[PDB]
Amino acid sequence: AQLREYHIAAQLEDWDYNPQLTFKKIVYREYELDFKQEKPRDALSGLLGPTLRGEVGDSLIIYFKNFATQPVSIHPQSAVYNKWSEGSSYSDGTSDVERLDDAVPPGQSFKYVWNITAEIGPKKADPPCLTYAYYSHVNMVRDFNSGLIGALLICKEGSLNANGSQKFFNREYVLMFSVFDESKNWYRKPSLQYTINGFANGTLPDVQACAYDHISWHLIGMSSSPEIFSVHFNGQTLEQNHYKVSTINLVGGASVTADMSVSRTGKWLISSLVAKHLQAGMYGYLNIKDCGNPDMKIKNWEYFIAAEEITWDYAPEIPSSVDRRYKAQYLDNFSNFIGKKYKKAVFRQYEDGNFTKPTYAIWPKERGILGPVIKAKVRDTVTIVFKNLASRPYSIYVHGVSVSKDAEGAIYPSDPTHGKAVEPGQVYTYKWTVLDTDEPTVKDSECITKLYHSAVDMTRDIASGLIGPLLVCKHKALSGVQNKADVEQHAVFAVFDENKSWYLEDNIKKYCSNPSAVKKDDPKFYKSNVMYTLNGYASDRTEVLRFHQSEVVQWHLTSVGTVDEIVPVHLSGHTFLSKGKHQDILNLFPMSGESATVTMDNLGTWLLSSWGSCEMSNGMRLRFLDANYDDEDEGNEEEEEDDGDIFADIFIPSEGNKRRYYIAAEEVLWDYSPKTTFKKAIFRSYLDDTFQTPSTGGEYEKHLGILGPIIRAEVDDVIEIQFKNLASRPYSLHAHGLLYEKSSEGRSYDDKSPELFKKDDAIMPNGTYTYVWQVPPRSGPTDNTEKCKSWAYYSGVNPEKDIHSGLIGPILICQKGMIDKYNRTIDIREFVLFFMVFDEEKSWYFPCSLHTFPAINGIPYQLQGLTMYKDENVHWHLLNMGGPKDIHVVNFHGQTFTEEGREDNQLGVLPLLPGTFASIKMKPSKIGTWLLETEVGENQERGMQALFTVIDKDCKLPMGLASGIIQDSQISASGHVGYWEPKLARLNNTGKYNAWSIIKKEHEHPWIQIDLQRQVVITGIQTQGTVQLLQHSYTVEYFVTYSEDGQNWITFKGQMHFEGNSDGTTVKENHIDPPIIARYIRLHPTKFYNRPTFRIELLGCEVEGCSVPLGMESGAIKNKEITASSYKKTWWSSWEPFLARLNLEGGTNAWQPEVNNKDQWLQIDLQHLTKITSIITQGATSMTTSMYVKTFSIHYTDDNSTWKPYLDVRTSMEKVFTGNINSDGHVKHFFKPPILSRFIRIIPKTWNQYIALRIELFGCEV
Amino acid sequence: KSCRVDNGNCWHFCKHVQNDIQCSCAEGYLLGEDGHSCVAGGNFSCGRNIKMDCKLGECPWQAALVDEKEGVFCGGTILSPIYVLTAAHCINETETISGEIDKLSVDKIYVHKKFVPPQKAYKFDLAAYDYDIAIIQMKTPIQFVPACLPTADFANQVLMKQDFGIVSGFKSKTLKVLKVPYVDRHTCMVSSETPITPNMFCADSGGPHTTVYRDTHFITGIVSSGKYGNYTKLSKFIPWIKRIMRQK
Ligand SMILES: *[C@@H]1O[C@H](CO)[C@@H](O[C@@H]2O[C@H](CO)[C@@H](O[C@@H]3O[C@H](CO[C@H]4O[C@H](CO[C@H]5O[C@H](CO)[C@@H](O)[C@H](O)[C@@H]5O)[C@@H](O)[C@H](O[C@H]5O[C@H](CO)[C@@H](O)[C@H](O)[C@@H]5O)[C@@H]4O)[C@@H](O)[C@H](O[C@H]4O[C@H](CO)[C@@H](O)[C@H](O)[C@@H]4O[C@H]4O[C@H](CO)[C@@H](O)[C@H](O)[C@@H]4O)[C@@H]3O)[C@H](O)[C@H]2NC(C)=O)[C@H](O)[C@H]1NC(C)=O
Ligand SMILES: *[C@H]1O[C@H](CO)[C@@H](O[C@@H]2O[C@H](CO)[C@@H](O)[C@H](O)[C@H]2NC(C)=O)[C@H](O)[C@H]1NC(C)=O
Ligand SMILES: *[C@@H]1O[C@H](CO[C@H]2O[C@@H](C)[C@@H](O)[C@@H](O)[C@@H]2O)[C@@H](O)[C@H](O)[C@H]1NC(C)=O
Ligand SMILES: *[C@@H]1O[C@H](CO)[C@@H](O)[C@H](O)[C@H]1NC(C)=O
Ligand SMILES: [Ca+2]
Ligand SMILES: [Ca+2]
Ligand SMILES: [Cu+2]
Repeated sequence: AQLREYHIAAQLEDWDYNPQLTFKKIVYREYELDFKQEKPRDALSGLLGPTLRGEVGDSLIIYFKNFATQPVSIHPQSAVYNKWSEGSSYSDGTSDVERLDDAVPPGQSFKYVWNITAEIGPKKADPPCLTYAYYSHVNMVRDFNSGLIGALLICKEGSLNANGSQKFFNREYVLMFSVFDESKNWYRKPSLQYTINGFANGTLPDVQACAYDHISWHLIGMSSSPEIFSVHFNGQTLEQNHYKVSTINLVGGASVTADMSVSRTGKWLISSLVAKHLQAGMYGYLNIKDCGNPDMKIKNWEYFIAAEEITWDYAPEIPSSVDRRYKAQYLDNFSNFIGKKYKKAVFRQYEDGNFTKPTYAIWPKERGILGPVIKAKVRDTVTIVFKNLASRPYSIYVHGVSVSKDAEGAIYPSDPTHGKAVEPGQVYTYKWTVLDTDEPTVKDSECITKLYHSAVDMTRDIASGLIGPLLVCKHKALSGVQNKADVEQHAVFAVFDENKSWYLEDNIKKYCSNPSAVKKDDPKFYKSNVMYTLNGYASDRTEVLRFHQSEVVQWHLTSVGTVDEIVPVHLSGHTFLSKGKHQDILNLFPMSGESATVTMDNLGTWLLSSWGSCEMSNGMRLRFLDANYDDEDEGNEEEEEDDGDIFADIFIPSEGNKRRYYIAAEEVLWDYSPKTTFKKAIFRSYLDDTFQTPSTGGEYEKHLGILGPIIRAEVDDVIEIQFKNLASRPYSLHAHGLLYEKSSEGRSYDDKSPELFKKDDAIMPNGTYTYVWQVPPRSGPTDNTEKCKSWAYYSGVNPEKDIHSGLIGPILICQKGMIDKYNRTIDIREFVLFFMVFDEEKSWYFPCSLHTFPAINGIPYQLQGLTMYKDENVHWHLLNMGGPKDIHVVNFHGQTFTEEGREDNQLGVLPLLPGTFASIKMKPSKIGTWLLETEVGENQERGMQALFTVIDKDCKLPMGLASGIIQDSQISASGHVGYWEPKLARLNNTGKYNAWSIIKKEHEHPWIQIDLQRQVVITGIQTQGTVQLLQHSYTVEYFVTYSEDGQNWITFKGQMHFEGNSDGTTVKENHIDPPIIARYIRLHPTKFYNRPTFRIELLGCEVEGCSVPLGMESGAIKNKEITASSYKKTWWSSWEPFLARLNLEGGTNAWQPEVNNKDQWLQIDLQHLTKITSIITQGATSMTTSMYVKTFSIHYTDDNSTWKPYLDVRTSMEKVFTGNINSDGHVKHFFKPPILSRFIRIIPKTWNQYIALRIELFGCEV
Repeated sequence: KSCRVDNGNCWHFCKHVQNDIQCSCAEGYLLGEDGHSCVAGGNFSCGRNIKMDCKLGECPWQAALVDEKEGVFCGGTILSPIYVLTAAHCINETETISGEIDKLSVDKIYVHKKFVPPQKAYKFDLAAYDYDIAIIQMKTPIQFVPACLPTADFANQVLMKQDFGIVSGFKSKTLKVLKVPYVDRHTCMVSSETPITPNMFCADSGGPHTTVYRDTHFITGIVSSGKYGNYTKLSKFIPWIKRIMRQK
């Protein structure tokens, strides 16, 4: 343990993205103690504030002083804080003491006290220290872009030295890849900078690291609008959480923790291998330098490859399928456009150094323009002999291999040549070995995917057609064939942009109509050249990639080219098996490959494609067959026909349960602000196949939002969805993950199935269908650890434009057995969240981007039903579906979650990628209202951000009907027969008339409203009638009806009706799983014996659940702290202000002032700041009259030692509460927004007799 | 696609018509008057067992290859009164070869023309025990019970899609039995250093590996070698067996 204390502060500074015009920014910076001399602060941190640390059990204080022009703040992505340290401002109904952190104006300061819990620590499978970001929550989009940003490190217990530096690693470096838009920086400037830690144009100070060291990387990508990176360290491989790599996938607002292991001396380059990033100059160096420190199956391979300037045609055998406007925009050579084929400079393999006879007869079949497929195990020594044959110089560069600078094969901007860039006719030989540090882990597949290209002008080199898959594998793939798998496949999603080739004019001055006017860069023209590919094929073809049935084909995907977005990808019936998980889709960060293993569990032809641009749709797709062998020809042949060979050598010498739903695509009007009101097509469940009787809403479904009904099942179960359209245009049901036949697919493509299997492709209005979907082991939970698997279901006709129109739904497959009496999961809390930036400009309903509503579940901001207890298992199924642009780094505030299946992986922030949906487990640690979110600036503030809530586990404590603490003036009924009153409807209440009871009629139903006079949490009711003797007259059944705004209220349904009493005394208790929260509640009885006899009591807790006796009555509060304005002491008896305790009888019971006036007060010192929520007031009895305060006020202490009256949020001046009406009576008063002071005074305004009272404060320790 | 949908609610072999769904039956069975029921056609119908050590009469089909010197070397499975199925590596490894659980002349024996023995698996770097399948033909008709032969489809999408299978693998003095769960193909391929071909599958060699259905018995595989146990995916060699049966 320990107490870490940093002195931080905001302040402007003249930052220059080039140190070799500057901009004034507001950034963090660690001033020394007392703010005396600032501090050293490394030259590498740049704009990035000072990096914070702190093991587990420690405690961090942050003395923040705002020397800025604006109100800043400090804010951690890790739940190591409370609402007085949250540093964020929303509707949390807390005390001005808990909003002091929310914002800090210029000159103002604040003490940020964080408690780095063990619940939020790295733990099992995570490294020593996890990476996190902090930053001004006030206007994040405006506050960050300014510079306010830093890095927090939630280290683990016992991983640090005094130095504060990590002990496991020889080195430690914080890298923040950030995009800054000064055009948003308060001091607005029209400029856009791509920087690492603030250093643009590759001026980031040289990093340093001896040779043979063990680095601990803590990367942090971030921006305002959706931004994705793919960091890379030349001739170096990392381990992104137990996974060997080389290209790190970081999104805007995410952090990365990896451990590298250098092995080759020399300065290496550090960049995000993205198109834009790389041209913006964003880069750095890993200046490794030796330092003396110390660092069969093997079959040194050997390849002969060469650069050949060929003529490549993306369009060979272009089949009908393709889109017309496509083969007219990109293919067809009409309009002076180059056409389909351009001049390329690809790779080719030979069998000998003579480079005469190639190792093939046709350019490989299926690997398009892809170069030779390299390969190697661990500890093997590959030997490549490169021979340039093209016009200009080229090179060979490999990934995921600790190549040496002598065999690097890359050109840096700081050079005049050592086999780095071979020339025409020239021959060079790269000789690198697969180190053990490059070896893939136990998690990785048999083979890790990787690439290789020329490092002369990498970007421009590749666009000219220099790419090739490279696989690194353990000691399995033996020969040199694969092992474990019956098919090694490759699907490189390359985007070649001619206008970035070296033959850009060799093509224009050849394939053009009149090159003369050829205007390179002329939009229409440019976009033409810049075409999309899959393995070099710029469109689907006539041939289909055919695989067998029940066989396991291992894929190797890798998005190369100049891709700027995240290239997603899709299958069908079949699913990828990535990182030990199943996924019907795979997002590909540019330049970092992934190796899945999609087994053929389903037969029939299917489509594979990336769905995004009207360009990505066709430029990157293909079909694949999946069938047996069948028949046979032979058996039938013999039977009716002509038998063949036997194929044998002779010899003998020797002396699940069903499940059906009734969905329907209805039409609705939707406005995202209950002109914000649009028409949309939605779903909705019906009671049965009759329809017209849509199933009604429940409490839980009060959050689903737009999402259709929850299609839930268990493994091996079969689903029978009786979908039926009901809209203007035809729609369809497509289901992810599940095993659906060609009759239950819901998509029209070159499928070879007949019209019999096409009828599901789309259903025009009124159309009616049935989708029999099947849940096989590979569609549910993988391993016991996991509980429920998540899947989506949307339109097939036109997914994107259909999914935007309001058509989408959730699918849940839980462990065989995990579903109770009525279709709901037991022992856990369940939420489904849809993170998507709807765009009514894409929806069909609206006049191959102004009306956007970055909202969750189609409800930006609002929503509801997010009430969960504290400590109770709550899961969160997250579903995203936007294009390549909507990444949604989801975040739970003050909470920390693990992702199901991986209970050993902490995180706390989870980038939700397009076409992704993973389940996480919650179990929150803090109570109250909290914001859930996207750390993505643009959306965060423009809708996408719903608030959730938590309630103290112990929230069923009697709430004041037995004790009355709830006035009889609060209980009312629709009417009562007899002397029976609503006022007398209390539990265990005795007397000739002890309850409330009316007389039922053929008229309306009777009710009894209970006003708590303020919103609270209820989780249980209790019932009974009174026994005269012969008959009891009690209620048999009933239901509830809460409402916070007096008159308008809803009905509870988790459910509709509750169990009544069995007699006229027995206490029947009921529970409410989805806790209710409202100012008012009602009980409408339906069944009864004799008459609706009712006396009751509520069971819940306060919204904040803080109300606890502070010690007045208990005595915990010493009478030394109990001050007073004056205590009357007569010669006989006096009342000292420390005699003011609740329920106190004995002697001179209470406290009354010598001088009775509106100037009196009772001050109760608590010494240390405590949270106050509710205070009861009593009276006193003695000789002449019994006294009590008729009314009163309340004063408290302020942030800076100054008295302040408890002003009202529902008025101008401090509320004046209504005191007691007697002597030995209670009257609990609550505080709209809790009080967080150390000094409470109570100024009596009206009183009976002589001001006397007994107090009992209520609050928590905060 | 009904057949694919719970097996066209069929008891045995569900097939396809253009808009139909043809229901068949195993050998020696009478199809359901319903068009799916399917029942035992005779008293010597295959599959019918009795409804550790496999009670005598429980494994009425199981077979035993007897060698003069080594005695019982391999096991087999009675397919018909004339031909019994065995493993390829079970033949020509012993000096000779010839309704009993307490520890018949062989006429002809068909060894699959593609079987790859260990030695030969070495000579051409090929899959060992690949096509480990063979069929023995008795000199005299055996007096009856045999196991039922399934169809590639039925075996692929219905039989091999079970929880566990029966492997009456016998060195005890009495017959043995056990249930082995069907393991994934990738699980299998990544669980052994030995590369398993698309002919095999994993979950005594020569014994029968049957998958049960509607109180019936269908031959699904046959003991191979060997971590899980390897079997010869009889799904791929259904037509090859019918070839030899349809002998005449
Ligand atoms: C050294 O110094 C630094 C780094 O060290 C380098 O300077 C920077 O260099 C990089 C890379 O070359 C540049 O990045 C590019 O910036 C441009 C500029 O766009 C800005 O303004 C846009 C608005 O412009 C108006 O006019 C245009 C055209 O008429 C309209 O389209 C607009 O609507 C406007 O009216 C604005 O849209 C841009 O984005 C803003 O808004 C978006 C919302 O979507 C936000 O995300 C952003 O945060 C931002 O607020 C931006 O503000 C961009 O246009 C470039 O992006 C596109 O082009 C890229 C190629 O460079 C490529 O990745 C994509 O095509 C990308 O997509 C965009 O453009 C496409 C058109 O083809 C559209 O289809 C698409 O929708 C999208 O709009 C790119 O990001 C920096 O600008 C530049 N900064 C400088 C110079 O100050 C320098 O290069 C280094 N030099 C050396 C020698 O090392
Ligand atoms: C679909 O067909 C049209 C709208 O596309 C509608 O046809 C109606 O059919 C119902 C019942 O047969 C009638 O009550 C209506 O009079 C018909 N037309 C209209 C305009 O109401 C109907 O919306 C759909 N069909 C059905 C059967 O509901
Ligand atoms: C270049 O190839 C030379 C060709 O001789 C032949 O090599 C034989 C082994 C066989 O592959 C034939 O097809 C070839 O035509 C070979 O002798 C050399 O080893 C190679 N290297 C040189 C000449 O430096
Ligand atoms: C009053 O009735 C209820 C029964 O649940 C409970 O408070 C208690 O049993 C009774 N009073 C007692 C026990 O003092
Ligand atoms: Ca706060
Ligand atoms: Ca279809
Ligand atoms: Cu936030």
